[PDB]
Amino acid sequence: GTSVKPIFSRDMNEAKRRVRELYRAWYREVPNTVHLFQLDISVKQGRDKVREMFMKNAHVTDPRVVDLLVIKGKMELEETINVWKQRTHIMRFFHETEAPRPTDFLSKFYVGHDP
Amino acid sequence: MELVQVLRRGLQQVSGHGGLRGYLRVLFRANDVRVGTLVGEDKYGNKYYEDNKQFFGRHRWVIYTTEMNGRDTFWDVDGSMVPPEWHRWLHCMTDDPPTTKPPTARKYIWTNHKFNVSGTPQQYVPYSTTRKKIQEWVPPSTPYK
Amino acid sequence: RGEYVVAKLDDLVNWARRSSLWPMTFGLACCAVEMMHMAAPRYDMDRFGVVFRASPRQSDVMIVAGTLTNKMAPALRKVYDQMPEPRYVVSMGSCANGGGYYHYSYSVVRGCDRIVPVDIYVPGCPPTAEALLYGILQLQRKIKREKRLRIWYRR
Amino acid sequence: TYKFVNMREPSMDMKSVTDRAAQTLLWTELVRGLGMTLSYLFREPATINYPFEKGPLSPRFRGEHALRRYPSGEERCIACKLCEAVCPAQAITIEAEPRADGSRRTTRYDIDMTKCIYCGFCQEACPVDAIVEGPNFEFSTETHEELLYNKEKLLNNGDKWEAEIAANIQADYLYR
Amino acid sequence: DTRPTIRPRNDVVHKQLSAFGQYVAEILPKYVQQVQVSCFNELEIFIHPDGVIPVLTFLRDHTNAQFKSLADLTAVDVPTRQNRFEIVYNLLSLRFNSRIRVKTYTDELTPIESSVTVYKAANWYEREIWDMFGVFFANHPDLRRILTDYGFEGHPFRKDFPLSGYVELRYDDEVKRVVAEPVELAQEFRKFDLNSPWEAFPAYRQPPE
Amino acid sequence: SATRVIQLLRNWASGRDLQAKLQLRYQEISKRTQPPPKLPVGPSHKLSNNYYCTR
Amino acid sequence: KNFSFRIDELEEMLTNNRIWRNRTVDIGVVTAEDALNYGFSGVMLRGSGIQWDL
Amino acid sequence: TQDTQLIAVDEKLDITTLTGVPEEHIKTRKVRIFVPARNNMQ
Amino acid sequence: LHHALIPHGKGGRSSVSGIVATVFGATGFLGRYVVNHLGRMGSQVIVPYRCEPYDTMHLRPMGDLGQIIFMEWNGKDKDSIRKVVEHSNVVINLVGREWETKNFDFEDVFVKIPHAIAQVSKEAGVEKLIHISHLNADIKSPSRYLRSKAVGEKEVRAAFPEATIIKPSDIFGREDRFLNYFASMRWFGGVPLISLGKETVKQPVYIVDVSKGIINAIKDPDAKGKTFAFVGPNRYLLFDLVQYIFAVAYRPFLPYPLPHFAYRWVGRLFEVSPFEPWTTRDKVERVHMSDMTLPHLPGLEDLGIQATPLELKAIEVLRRHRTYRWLTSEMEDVKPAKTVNI
Amino acid sequence: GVRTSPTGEKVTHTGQAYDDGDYRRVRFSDRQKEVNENFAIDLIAEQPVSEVGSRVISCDGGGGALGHPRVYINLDKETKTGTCGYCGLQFRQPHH
Amino acid sequence: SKVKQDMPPPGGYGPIDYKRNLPRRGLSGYSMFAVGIGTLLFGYW
Amino acid sequence: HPAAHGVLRLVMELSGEMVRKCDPHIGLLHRGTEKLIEYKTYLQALPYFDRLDYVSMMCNEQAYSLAVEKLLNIQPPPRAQWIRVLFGEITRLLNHIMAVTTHALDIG
Amino acid sequence: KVDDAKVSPPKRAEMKTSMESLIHHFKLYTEGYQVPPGATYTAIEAPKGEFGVYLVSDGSSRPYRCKIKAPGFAHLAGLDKMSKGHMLADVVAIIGTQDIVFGEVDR
Ligand SMILES: NC(=O)C1=CN([C@@H]2O[C@H](COP(=O)(O)OP(=O)(O)OC[C@H]3O[C@@H](n4cnc5c(N)ncnc54)[C@H](OP(=O)(O)O)[C@@H]3O)[C@@H](O)[C@H]2O)C=CC1
Ligand code: SF4
Ligand code: SF4
Ligand code: SF4
Ligand SMILES: [Zn+2]
Repeated sequence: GTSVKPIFSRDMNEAKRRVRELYRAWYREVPNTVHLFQLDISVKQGRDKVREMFMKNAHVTDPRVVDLLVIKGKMELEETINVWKQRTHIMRFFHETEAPRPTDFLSKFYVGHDP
Repeated sequence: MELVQVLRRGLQQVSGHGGLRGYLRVLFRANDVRVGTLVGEDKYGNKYYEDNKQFFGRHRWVIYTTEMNGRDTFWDVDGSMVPPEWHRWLHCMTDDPPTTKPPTARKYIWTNHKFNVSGTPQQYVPYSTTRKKIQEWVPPSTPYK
Repeated sequence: RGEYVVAKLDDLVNWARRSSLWPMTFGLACCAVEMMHMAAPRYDMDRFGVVFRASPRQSDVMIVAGTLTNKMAPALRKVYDQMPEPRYVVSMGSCANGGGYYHYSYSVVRGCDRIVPVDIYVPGCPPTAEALLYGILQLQRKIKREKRLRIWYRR
Repeated sequence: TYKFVNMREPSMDMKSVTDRAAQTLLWTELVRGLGMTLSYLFREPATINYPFEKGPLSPRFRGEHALRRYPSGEERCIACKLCEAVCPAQAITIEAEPRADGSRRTTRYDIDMTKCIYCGFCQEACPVDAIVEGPNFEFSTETHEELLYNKEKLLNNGDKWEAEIAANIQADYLYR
Repeated sequence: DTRPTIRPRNDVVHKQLSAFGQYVAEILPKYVQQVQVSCFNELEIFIHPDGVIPVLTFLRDHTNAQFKSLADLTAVDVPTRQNRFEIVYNLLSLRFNSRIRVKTYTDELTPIESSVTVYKAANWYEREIWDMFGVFFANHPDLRRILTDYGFEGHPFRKDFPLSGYVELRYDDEVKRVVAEPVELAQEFRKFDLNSPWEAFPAYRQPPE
Repeated sequence: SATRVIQLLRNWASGRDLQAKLQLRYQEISKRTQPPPKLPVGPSHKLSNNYYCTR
Repeated sequence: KNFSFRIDELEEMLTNNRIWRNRTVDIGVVTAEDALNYGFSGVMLRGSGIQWDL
Repeated sequence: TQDTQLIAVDEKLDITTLTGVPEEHIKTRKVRIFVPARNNMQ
Repeated sequence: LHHALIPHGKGGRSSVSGIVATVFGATGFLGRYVVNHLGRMGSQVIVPYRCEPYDTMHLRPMGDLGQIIFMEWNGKDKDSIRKVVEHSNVVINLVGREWETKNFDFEDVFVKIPHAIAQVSKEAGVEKLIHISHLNADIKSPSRYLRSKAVGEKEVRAAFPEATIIKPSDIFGREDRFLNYFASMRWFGGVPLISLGKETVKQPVYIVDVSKGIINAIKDPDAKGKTFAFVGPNRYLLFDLVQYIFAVAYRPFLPYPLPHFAYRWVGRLFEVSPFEPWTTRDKVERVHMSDMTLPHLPGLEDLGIQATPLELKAIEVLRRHRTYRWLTSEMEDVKPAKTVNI
Repeated sequence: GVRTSPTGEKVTHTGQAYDDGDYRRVRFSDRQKEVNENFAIDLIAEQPVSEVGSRVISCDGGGGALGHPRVYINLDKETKTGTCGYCGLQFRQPHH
Repeated sequence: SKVKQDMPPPGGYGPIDYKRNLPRRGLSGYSMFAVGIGTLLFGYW
Repeated sequence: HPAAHGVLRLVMELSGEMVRKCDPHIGLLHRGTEKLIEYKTYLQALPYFDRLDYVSMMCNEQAYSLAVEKLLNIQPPPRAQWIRVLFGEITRLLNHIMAVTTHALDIG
Repeated sequence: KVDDAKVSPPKRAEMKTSMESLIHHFKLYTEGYQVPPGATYTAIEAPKGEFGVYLVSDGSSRPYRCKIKAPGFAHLAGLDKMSKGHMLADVVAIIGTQDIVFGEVDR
């Protein structure tokens, strides 16, 4: 039948726990991340750039997808603990140099055939 | 006896290389004092030598010219003054000089072989080789109808 | 004449520069092993007056040889910026020149020039040991053709 | 069948053991490498004098592309696009147009070396031997835009490099 | 073969591998589904996903099989199936100089028990497969990216993943270190739909449908 | 291709007859002016009885 | 013909050399089981005494 | 069908958040399918 | 519009924006970031240079192939500018030196060269021109710098009635020689300041704000004729400037009161140096004199540009000058100086 | 033979010429738009037309194997002169 | 004409050696030692 | 590193100089070779294998060639196989030459 | 090469003279030989190890999946096991005794 085998999160509750200790590791990670990683951004914008990515994926109802994502969350997390990534690697989360993307209909009409 | 034999070989070397001036010329520019048979001499002044007795890869060699197309090269040189007819002989792609059998001469081949024009104003530039594809509707010349 | 004097000191500077420049012991892919092919006694890297030093604080000309990847990119720019001036860069092979055989690949940056300034683009895939050994020669000629302290005098 | 490589138990004989002891105390096998290295020093070096001297090559060498032409003067290319279809890195871009006369060759023939692989596949893919891998390995340059040629320079390259390949395909036309 | 063009055959081996194909079938009827030896003497065992670790254990352990070498790990992706990724193993038996192929199927979400315990060679082959295809396996020691770029999002070998990728990078002087941006090629991949419109092999043709 | 005295020195320091054959190449190589070849036809180049269905 | 006289040149330089040997012998060892368990092949197995060659 | 702590997650599969194609290329891309038509001269 | 000029692509490296840039003297701080943004969105940039091509190579990895073309050029020779600005759409003037050299005087690079670049560009027929003049450009100012900007601005205004003159207040950034100036001051013992620098308020602006404002002015169809003044977001006293930047460097600040004439003398000995001077008498007046406010002149926000605070971007420069004892220290540890903003 | 565009730059064999209002021409400044002097348009017209006496002729392009693949062109149209598409040189009947 | 390609000589190429040909050089350990003291004892005299 | 044998990130967690952990971060050279393999034809796919390992030029496509024609139920002519094994052994010499000497290079 | 011209290009002399050679050469150098569907794991004795390819053909003129077996991949995987108790100079010895090449170990 349509019933499926979960890996770690049987339902939303345990999955909601797993996204919580991601915050638990991340929140105490951002301060010394900036400290160790020679970053010039402050902790304040470091904290909420972890925030909005939770709402970047705050629509999935399938527990497996949350579980499939919880592994990657600690993967990028662990990649930051032992300085494996470089400055540009974490800067890629900080969208900083690209041109702003148009939003209103007048802007994309004035830009080109982009729908 | 063989010791003084190589000493006179050096004494032959200075004598055969146009005396002292030529030997000091090749020693300080050609970086080598070896003497080889005059296999050929192209139209650009590049002097070529051949020594079959030496080990492979050091049998055929080139003394570059001091002038090419107003690009004085007495001191500086590069591996591109070699004309197309002789460039195969230098790299021993063949055991024939162009003098023995010249290549088939045709109309369109260059008369003056050139070198890397990079850096010089004669350098190449990429450009479109295609015509315009969508030409616009020309506005009417007449004023308001 | 002042210009005569500056030209003479100019001639002293580049001659030492082009005679004693030190390529980096940097190698990535197929081009790297052919780069050490000419360093073998057949073509004699050293007889042209150059020796291989390792760290950025050590060498003169970066010799980029191999495919450039996204993961390789941060270190290459870091190691290139870490070389004291004057510093030069030559780009071995089609792959490092730009894109290469993997130009369309997801994990290859299309051009080492997209990351680091380049003096000479030595082509071939792999470039024959003869071709790049000229590329060093062209850089010697390019180093010869400068007016660093001469442009300063007229600056 | 196999050959055992590393086991030879040394004899414990007085003569043999004092051999190893003499080898240990008096560096003997150690100076053997030192001593032979002297013999190899007196060998004359196998170094060519570049660019005054250039290494050996073969007629079937792959270098810079050069579009050739018929003895009359008409360029061999007839826009079959087989070179484009085979080019493993899509370094060839081809556009064609029937212009006026028996000379519709290319609107565009751009070979992208920094994309090209120098496999030579275009050379034997050509039914008319138009595009060839020239014998010139020496075409380096300082700008990235240089390392690509247009259709015109391919013609100029075939014009400038003409005697070498004409003789090279002359010697190699039976092998391939 | 009196004709020197076509490749010969080793019917003795073909039947011999087929005999061992049915051999495993009775041994583990729960896990194998169908066992097929190809025309060119390659006998493949097709096992169920959940029974991945036992069959590999059986081939490593059993005297009559003694397959102890993890040659390669592949998970060939076919979009037309419900669980697309079919994970294919590769084993070599030194004592019987023969190769076996055991394979399963697994969608993007179903986890597989990692075979690192049964084959230490699976370890790094495991770090690569999750990178390229994106199929997570369970209880792996240090399952983590070992092929793609640090923080590179998306499994590049997936069918939905374009060959050109999604992002490209370039050094920027205003920030004095390299930075990424959406991919915008100088030359796009000119697709070459060169597949012949005429049937090439009557033997392998699917039944009418 | 050197003096006899050093040839003894090289032959004795290395303890082997290097002069019989050396690393560098000499005129024992084949000349690079080969006569034109006459490459053979294949087994299926038979003018008759060469139907593709049989091969 | 000339090459066989050159591996002996390398082997004279290295194999009998104690300096090469000390840095090399017994530095990095694999047992029989973990050799083919780790997926090694070619020289890695052959050095470990595994009787296998493709 | 294989009872291993099975839960009835029958909602439509949404792997987009995991495959993570960019927002412009997941919404603003009309994906269309057909059977290709045979080339007429063929 | 020109047939092969319509903008194309999604503003990338290989895209087409329709801007044939002709930035002059791009081998500088303003030029480095200006060509960066022009190259980033995708636009043909023609960069004339006078110095060694080696120094100009750091602008090579700044755009797609064949988008940046380096051209030799000379200020005195009229034909040199003509070649550079012939195939052009926008010619922006970024030439000018903070000190005086024997061949080129202050008026030469700030009036004579802008006079030539404006006349040739108009004669050639480029649609737009942007000129850079100091926001404190004043004909009666004690510094020959600001006087030269004022008359130079007047000349390019008359020669080019549609030129968009840019008025940056006090640029700062990595190689900015403005805060690098005070940062390098710790080498000479204490920190010499005229009357302790308590009577000078400046409003610095960081590079990207003026840089982005340049192309925004290029893209703006109504920017012609205007005299946009690019000014920072906050005003601080001169003492507050040195107080803050030394704190971010954690170097021991040693205030040192100076008479005006002694500081004027100090510039004289440091101007003797045949190499690049460190301190000039003109620089003495510029740092002493205070930034002025011109509300009537349009600012930088009108072009959709937000002035980045100095404290936010000061760390990007101060990290290099700070010692190892505080190299990894963050920016929240330091506290922005007392703002005396309008 | 190479012509010259009104802007003073030589035209290529395909007829491409950069417009005077064009901006991308500046790549030619301090450089050259070199053009192959041997125009294929003018490199085949002056070649003589042969007068073979046969209905159908195999054109090889010269050199045997080195030439283009053999093509059997036809000479029956009296008003038109036969030619091989591979090479472009002319063929003609013996005045019939 | 008969078919000609690159072929081995009619008798075939010469015998290619592959084994070790390492020389046995030097002198006996006793002789090397006896020399060592022999010159050594000369030294103290 | 010159002892890196090219490019890789080998992080050692070591005390003194006894290596405790030697995690070999690989992929610094990564080209999606198998991905571009998917879009090229078999003939266009041949040069890919020639560039897998820089030590054995035609040992690689020998495996790739054996992959295709053996799947194709086609065999090469007997003379061709002798050329393949002859050059494969020459290719075997090619790797072993710097499999040992570059070993000695990092060794000293 | 195999006399079957459908898998190997015909000779140049025949390609310029005979129809079948030319038309095959045109289509072989524009489509490629059609490989039947299937999978194979041919592996040869590479100078390092057992370099092989898991070629998987869908039946068209282009391969579907081709995974490269790299002997270095396993050898570099075991590098952690080899280096244990040895020093930093020894691990320099080990990574050369497996002859790791990073276009192959990495693919
Ligand atoms: N606070 C400030 O510094 C302010 C500065 N400005 C002006 O804005 C511009 C910013 O310049 P920036 O990018 O920082 O560069 P720099 O001031 O550091 O250097 C001068 C720039 O112009 C070029 N240049 C200098 N002298 C000449 C000359 N005689 N002829 C031609 N070109 C010359 C230089 O390149 P090269 O040396 O190779 O010729 C370089 O690009 C300058 O004109 C500056 O005075 C405006 C407002 C405030
Ligand atoms: S250009 Fe060719 S040889 Fe060089 S790294 Fe790329 S594929 Fe290898
Ligand atoms: S060798 Fe020829 S066919 Fe192959 S990529 Fe280069 S140009 Fe194209
Ligand atoms: S170069 Fe040859 S293969 Fe390519 S289009 Fe021209 S004729 Fe055809
Ligand atoms: Zn014809």
